[PDB]
Amino acid sequence: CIPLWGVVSIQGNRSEMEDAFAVSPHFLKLPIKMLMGDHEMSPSLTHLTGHFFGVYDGHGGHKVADYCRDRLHFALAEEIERIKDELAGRQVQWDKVFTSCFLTVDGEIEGKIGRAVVGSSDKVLEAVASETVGSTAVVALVCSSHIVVSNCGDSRAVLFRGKEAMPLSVDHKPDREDEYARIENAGGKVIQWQGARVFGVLAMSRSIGDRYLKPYVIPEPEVTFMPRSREDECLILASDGLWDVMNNQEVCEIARRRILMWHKKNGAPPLAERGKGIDPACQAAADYLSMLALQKGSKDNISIIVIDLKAQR
Amino acid sequence: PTYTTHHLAIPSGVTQDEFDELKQSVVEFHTYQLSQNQCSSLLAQRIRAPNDVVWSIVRRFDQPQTYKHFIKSCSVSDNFTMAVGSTRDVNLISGLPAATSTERLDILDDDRQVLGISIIGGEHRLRNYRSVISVHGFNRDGAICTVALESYVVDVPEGNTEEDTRLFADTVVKLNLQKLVSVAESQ
Ligand SMILES: CC1=CC(=O)CC(C)(C)[C@@]1(O)/C=C/C(C)=C\C(=O)O
Ligand SMILES: [Cl-]
Ligand SMILES: [Cl-]
Ligand SMILES: [Cl-]
Ligand SMILES: [Cl-]
Ligand SMILES: [Cl-]
Ligand SMILES: [Cl-]
Ligand SMILES: [Mn+2]
Ligand SMILES: [Mn+2]
Ligand SMILES: [Mn+2]
Ligand SMILES: [Mn+2]
Repeated sequence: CIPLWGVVSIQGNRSEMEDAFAVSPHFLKLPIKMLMGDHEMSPSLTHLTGHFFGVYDGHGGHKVADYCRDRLHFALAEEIERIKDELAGRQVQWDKVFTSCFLTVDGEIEGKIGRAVVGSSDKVLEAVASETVGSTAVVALVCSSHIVVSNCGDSRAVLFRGKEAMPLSVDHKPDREDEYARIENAGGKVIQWQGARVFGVLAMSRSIGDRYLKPYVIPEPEVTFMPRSREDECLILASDGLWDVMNNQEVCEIARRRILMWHKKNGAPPLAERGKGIDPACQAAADYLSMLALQKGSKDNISIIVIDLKAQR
Repeated sequence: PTYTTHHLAIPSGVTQDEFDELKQSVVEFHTYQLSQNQCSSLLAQRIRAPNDVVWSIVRRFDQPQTYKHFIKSCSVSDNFTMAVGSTRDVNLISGLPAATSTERLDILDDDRQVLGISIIGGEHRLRNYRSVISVHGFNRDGAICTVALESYVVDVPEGNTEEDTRLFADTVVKLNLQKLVSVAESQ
């Protein structure tokens, strides 16, 4: 599994940059006992490398998104260290891991969880940003086995398989039927104030941070454990600065056509150097997707990670 | 000519014995003339700090960020004497149904510790918003606490109802009073 990705993250017409992203290739050594079950076929196969992608669309300030960029994947790695101590079910197992990981991060942002120190002493306990600051997070683990998506907010991950775009997450919007009921069963109110908004303020029902709207806006994520298929083309993570102006289906096809177009003109690149850094054809598609979003008129921050899932083209 | 009636109901967060005294300032300060398709509300917050340092924060018309939420930056107009008639340009943070706001300082009474501001422009759906904050000290067996009272009146925008507007406007004012607590008790 050689990771092929490209990224573009731009401020656009916004006065502040509050989108952030993180790519970490070869980050984790997922134990095979967490992906599939042995059958009749590789004794040497005991762990499997996972690559990390995350996009974080902050709101109210940048420090929560920046924190997610700098910390979320180490949080997740630690939670997978705790399950390496042992002591189907895999779907629920991943559900827990990412639920814990996002909850751990949310608490550190809020200042309710001590953050580790480098001098091996008392874990610093302090809020990372103000009360009104927050951030979406959509996160992808890709290994040769499976794709695992963990979503919290209205950033989105769309899988292009065959010819069908398949969103790997549902937007956490306040007018979504199940979220509307959940926010009232918590004592909160949703109103229509230039969009569905919790108490007329926040236009999303889930997030990282947003202390002042606990326990209405929660950091519990939707997690999807998806087996890979030979017909998978690409996986896209983005903030809504793209999706607000572009259809899931179209985004996914443009990405593919741009990757194909690149390989037609230049061929493949040296297999030795594939993997370390951005893939030119993935880069060229993220570059093309982002310029379309601007000229379609997106006035938001726009952040796109394009991931090519084909071994060969 | 109709008028707000907030003196008739003890607002959340105050004792009956405190309202006996507060009921007087409500009719004095927090009472508005009501135009059609408008609405109003009155909010109150007990602060464990002396009513002089509370007022000392509240009166800083040029540093609203200090005791209020949702402010990214606020700028006045160079030559500033903090006199009635002044104005301030606010930029809000992201993710709000608002982006800017022009505010004019209408009441500034250091003798009675009452602050009044009218919002006169910007990009947001609270047209004709006027607010009053009055600070009221108390003493109970040598324990000096402060009760702050904030009211507002605002036009109800097209599309929404009175209770949406109260629910949104109230939510922000409570939040802002809750921060003023934390800031005053910290000094
Ligand atoms: C945070 C915010 C959002 C809006 O939509 C309206 C406005 C921009 C005026 C405001 O600054 C509101 C300020 C309020 C309610 C009170 C105050 O300042 O005493
Ligand atoms: Cl902006
Ligand atoms: Cl910030
Ligand atoms: Cl678990
Ligand atoms: Cl609604
Ligand atoms: Cl195209
Ligand atoms: Cl090309
Ligand atoms: Mn944002
Ligand atoms: Mn939270
Ligand atoms: Mn949007
Ligand atoms: Mn956005």
